[PDB]
Amino acid sequence: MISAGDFKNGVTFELDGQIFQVIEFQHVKPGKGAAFVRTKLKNIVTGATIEKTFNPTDKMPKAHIERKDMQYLYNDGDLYYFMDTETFEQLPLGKDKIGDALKFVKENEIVKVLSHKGNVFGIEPPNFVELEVTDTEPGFATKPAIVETGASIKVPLFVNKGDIIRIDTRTGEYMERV
Amino acid sequence: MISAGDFKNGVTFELDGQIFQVIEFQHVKPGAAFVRTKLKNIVTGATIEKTFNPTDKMPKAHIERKDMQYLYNDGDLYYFMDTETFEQLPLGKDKIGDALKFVKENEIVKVLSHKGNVFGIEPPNFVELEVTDTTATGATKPAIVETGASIKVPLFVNKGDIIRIDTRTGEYMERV
Repeated sequence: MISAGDFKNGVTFELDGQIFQVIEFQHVKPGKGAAFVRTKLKNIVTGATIEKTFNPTDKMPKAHIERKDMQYLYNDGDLYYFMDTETFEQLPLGKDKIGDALKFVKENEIVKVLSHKGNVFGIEPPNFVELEVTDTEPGFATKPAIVETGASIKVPLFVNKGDIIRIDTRTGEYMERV
Repeated sequence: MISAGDFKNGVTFELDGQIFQVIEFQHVKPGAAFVRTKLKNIVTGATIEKTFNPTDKMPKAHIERKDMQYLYNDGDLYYFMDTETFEQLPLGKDKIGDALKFVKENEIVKVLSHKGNVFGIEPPNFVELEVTDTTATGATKPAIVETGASIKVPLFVNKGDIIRIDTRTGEYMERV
């Protein structure tokens, strides 16, 4: 069971004999009257996109998803390549299924590839990663930095080039050094 | 020094007063072993084929990178300045590409050269630019910054706000 008030981009649930994925949403708390969660959903089975509005307290059943560990290889433009670690078959996935999920994930890291009825719709990276800062203005309040994957991130002023930092892949945020 | 037998894609070396990047290669053993290459001339942009003895050694390339101030664009030329000597350098659009997309006048960039020929510009990784011009389920709106570049911003961002931008991705990071 999951509430509309606890939605995150990418979560999946059962509705109208259907499995949907949250593409985007606004949780609105108006000054007068009731709160509501206004959503854009992807039908996982048919691939259709719909808009729906929920009461934040509405609960729905979490979908039954298969999560397979696969080796993330590399990204070349709009496609991301993964390898099955038992059959060694490779699988390309398009940007639409990836989003920003691999921004902070190094080449060759194990990620979970999510499927419903053999139908692959997205991925789940590790919750946390540790990456080296490869460029930032030296310092001793935040500043921008580049990390080893090439991605940018805000860090405290005392994190400098050469330092290893822990990052939350869900938010894209700095946690701490080391 | 790099040995031709160790060439792989993306290696860069000096040869005949040029700098080359390896874009294709084959190592061959028949008589005499050879390496077939396709090389991109980093300065001129020409792509050539060359064959080497795997024993051949060449200097690894190092591009010269010089901080200069970007001044202004007068039609087809872009003027840059040495911040210590005040000497200026006019460059054509051919050399600039999209490098100045997020670079406002008087900002410092890196000018890339080899043995005197300038072939490119690198902007800073991050810039601060003013917003000059600016939904049911999403949380961004289109905006234009002072350089003319388009960028998606949060709904609270207004004309006149200064925003931090990743120049590689063209993405908004935060206000200020």
